[PDB]
Amino acid sequence: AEIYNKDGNKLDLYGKVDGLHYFSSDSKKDGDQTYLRFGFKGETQINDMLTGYGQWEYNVQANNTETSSDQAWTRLAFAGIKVGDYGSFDYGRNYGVLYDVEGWTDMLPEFGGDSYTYADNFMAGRANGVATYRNSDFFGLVEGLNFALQYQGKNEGQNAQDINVGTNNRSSDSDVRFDNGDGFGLSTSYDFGMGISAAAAYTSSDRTNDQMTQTNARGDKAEAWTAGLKYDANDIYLATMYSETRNMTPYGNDGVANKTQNFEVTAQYQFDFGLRPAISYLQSKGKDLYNNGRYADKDLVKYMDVGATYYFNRNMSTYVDYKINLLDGNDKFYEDNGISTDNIVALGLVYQF
Amino acid sequence: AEIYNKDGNKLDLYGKVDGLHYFSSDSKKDGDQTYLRFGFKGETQINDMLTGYGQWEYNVQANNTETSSDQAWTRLAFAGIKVGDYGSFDYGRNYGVLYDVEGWTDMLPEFGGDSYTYADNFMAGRANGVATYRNSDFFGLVEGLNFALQYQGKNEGQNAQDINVGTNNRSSDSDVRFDNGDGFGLSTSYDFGMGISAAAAYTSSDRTNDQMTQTNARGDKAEAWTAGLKYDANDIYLATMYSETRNMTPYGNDGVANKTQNFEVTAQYQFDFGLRPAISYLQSKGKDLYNNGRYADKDLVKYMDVGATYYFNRNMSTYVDYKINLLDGNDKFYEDNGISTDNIVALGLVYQF
Amino acid sequence: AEIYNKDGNKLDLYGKVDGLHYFSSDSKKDGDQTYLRFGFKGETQINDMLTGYGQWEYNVQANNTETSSDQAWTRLAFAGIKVGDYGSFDYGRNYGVLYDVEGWTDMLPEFGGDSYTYADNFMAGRANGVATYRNSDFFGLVEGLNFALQYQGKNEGQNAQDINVGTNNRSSDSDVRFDNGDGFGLSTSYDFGMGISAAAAYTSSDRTNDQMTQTNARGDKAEAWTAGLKYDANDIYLATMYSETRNMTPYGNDGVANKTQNFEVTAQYQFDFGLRPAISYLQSKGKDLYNNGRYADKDLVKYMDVGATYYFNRNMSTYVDYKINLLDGNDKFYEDNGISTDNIVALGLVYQF
Repeated sequence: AEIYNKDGNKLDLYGKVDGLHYFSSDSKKDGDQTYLRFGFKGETQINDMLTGYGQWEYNVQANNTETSSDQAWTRLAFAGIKVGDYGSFDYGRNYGVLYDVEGWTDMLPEFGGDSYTYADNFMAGRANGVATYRNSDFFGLVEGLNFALQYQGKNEGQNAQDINVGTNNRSSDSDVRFDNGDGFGLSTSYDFGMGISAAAAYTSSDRTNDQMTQTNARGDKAEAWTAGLKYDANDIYLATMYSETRNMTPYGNDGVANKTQNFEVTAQYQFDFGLRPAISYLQSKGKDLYNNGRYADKDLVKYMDVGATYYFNRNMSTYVDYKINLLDGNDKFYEDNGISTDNIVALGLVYQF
Repeated sequence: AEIYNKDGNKLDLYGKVDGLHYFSSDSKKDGDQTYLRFGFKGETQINDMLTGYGQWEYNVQANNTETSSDQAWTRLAFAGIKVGDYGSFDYGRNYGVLYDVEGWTDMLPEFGGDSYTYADNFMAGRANGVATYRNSDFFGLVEGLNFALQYQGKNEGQNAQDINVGTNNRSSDSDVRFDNGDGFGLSTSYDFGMGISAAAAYTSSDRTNDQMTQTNARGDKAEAWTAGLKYDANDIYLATMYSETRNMTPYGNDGVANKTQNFEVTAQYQFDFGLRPAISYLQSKGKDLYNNGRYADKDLVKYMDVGATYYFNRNMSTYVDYKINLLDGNDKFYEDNGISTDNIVALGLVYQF
Repeated sequence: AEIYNKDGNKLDLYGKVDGLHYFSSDSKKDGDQTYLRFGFKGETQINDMLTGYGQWEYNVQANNTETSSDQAWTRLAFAGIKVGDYGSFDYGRNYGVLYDVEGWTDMLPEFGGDSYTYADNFMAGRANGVATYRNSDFFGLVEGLNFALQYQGKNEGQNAQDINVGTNNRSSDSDVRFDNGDGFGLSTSYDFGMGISAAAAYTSSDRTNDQMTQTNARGDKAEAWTAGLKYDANDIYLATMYSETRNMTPYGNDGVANKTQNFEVTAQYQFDFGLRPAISYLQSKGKDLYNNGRYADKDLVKYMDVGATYYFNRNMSTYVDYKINLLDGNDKFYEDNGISTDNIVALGLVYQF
């Protein structure tokens, strides 16, 4: 929504209101889930080949009481500059380069995008303090090939004992799993012109001393790689992705997997009158999980999804999503770690601007 | 304040800033009370008989320090469809239908509207997970008759060690009084054309397992009913309302009343040059309150209010409100529950958009 | 950024997104420091000599995880009237008159403004519940002489013991150091026309009963005064200020200074091509610090800064700020009171609107 355009500067507001209800036997997911997003995007024309921009995206939950706490948080906040064809650079809270692939399959009515991607988890998704350089023609060598170089500085929690550990942006009571040391990321994507497109991403970062000592994943670095393909043409949206992670992905209340194998696939069709059904599959196979002095292999995430979204227009929509969780509810591992096994049904009515 | 109207979407930002001070010997309310509201109203034209809309209202306190917590919370957040004459349906955090009457007498400069209305109190006021269907002229057959059908799903907090209690949207350390089970609400109003209007509304809801056991109110449902009349014409506003509530409305630090009888009346005139006096009286008589193993009938809220508002224009106003509290300060009952005994004088200067 | 101007009502949205990083050996400062500001400025024309205005400024941190608490708070929120040329009166959360001087030297790239200025510290900076009368001609006596009269109501924390102590707007565990009683403020400024301007301010405030009893600053009133001069012409910006405070300025984890001597200077040049280096010095000499049952004189704040801001245009800028800290590193006073001694280097890229 363009609301300002004077003196070579543009400011657009954007957000949504999601009237959302969950039907699920898991009493931690069942119930009202109404939330909203508010934010702005502005961009200023410095000169004919230079532009500056900043972006804010805020999440505000509306399903708890006005006395409830911590119902609002920021998803994105970054500033950046784009030098025409030479590329762009941004810094702040932005998406991890790994998400350059995961976005292709993070396109379900309500659920999805969570086989291995978590917020504040190295560069798996949205991260604090990422410097991201991107370019749309790979240094002019290949038109249509996107490239990304990304670097994320340390976000380490302090210790009440010695005051020389950590960074400002992690409280002492931080969950150690969502901390990280410094790290870089690489990603690139291509559209072949036939509606078939490919992308891949690679990141590698150090893990904080406290992660090496207090988590049940052993090792000094967190690494990830992903590739994906999508077919987006003739009213069809097909997107699949495979990924692997080492000493990075969390699971349960207090677990890190030394290794994961992850797969997602989403198959969708777009009817001309507004209905968009979608069939999807998501899996995360944990590996070498250190439980009680011994290793074991368990599915951390595994569910099939069927659902549809109906678009009245670009500004209003409603949808249903059915998450059929295939994790074994009779495997005590899940309850023990607090990983839910139950199903969810989502009902959503969404205004956008 | 309409800021967007392009390609079939309309978006208005709205809110106010209230520079507000309270003068009172009750030390938990005396002092600065400055707050502001920010939010939006969005409406999109799907086609000639269909409209989508979304609404956000934010409450942001600005009367405490930049270090304080929980100074901001969401008042309203819903998405909806209006199908011409067939009516409207929306879901999310919206007003309860009991407020179809209470809004008539909650028309004071600053105070008011608090005989039986509490936020997050089933559908007494604003509630989570309420679906509200409204029809504004009975399908175009009868002018001036609005009716509303409303449904509110269960809002209950967990149990510390039982995984069978609660909702996603209520934590265990929530006050159980502002919890609720499923329930429906009905409301209707009619304006006979002479500036007098009559309305009544009725709600009945289940009470949660925790509500029946941890509070001082017994019963398996929480229900309330109310009727009111308003005369709104020729710079005169008289509105009174009567209500009854059973096993729902809270009082004091940790109390819910088995029965309340509540009445409010407001007499206001609007002068041509901008002065709007307000004569109002508000009372809620509690019944069968369980204090220490014995029943009691005591006044929960009882005061007379006088005040005036001066409107500079549609965007600026200032006011003084005098709440003269009629509850007996020497009755040890009140301080025991933390129920106010003191008078309040409010002076506020309000910028609006 | 003007987004509304209809029927004598204007609404401007304003704020910035700062991609900010600090490099510092202090683990309470090192890391990502990315934040954003959001707010509006509204003005309506009541009539030919009357204007209403409201303003909100919000700070939102985006440097901690979506799980973090208290990443957002209000810096400013006030409503007011301007009687044309006769001056202005506004109330709410606004700046203390002392900052009418401090703002001149609080103009460094990143750092600065912290010799003695802290938020919610009587009228040193932003405060709750300030009523401010302003005049652009000193009651008609002297054209060009700005005058300010300001009154701040009691901001006193409640007591769990006596429930008639304190104000509504100070929470259970509130720090009494940032509390305050009643107090008045006076301020004035003049532009001599050759680029030299002078300003001075004086405030005196009562302190709360608990402030006299629970803090290491002895006395029953908190007082401060400041004067400063600036040269702002010929691409040179020179500003200095000297200030003194009594029983008001805080320091460290649990400290109040019985007296402070404060000096700031910032020297800046603005090149025509957009670079603006700035060299500055800031000191606050603490005096009569009752730290361990004994009085002491310590530098509370003392550092030099060198840095530059580069302005792409009115909407985008990037900068570097190098703060060289002069405090005595081998002094147990600092660690014992928790005042950091280390340097910080900041790198920032800023979008503004």
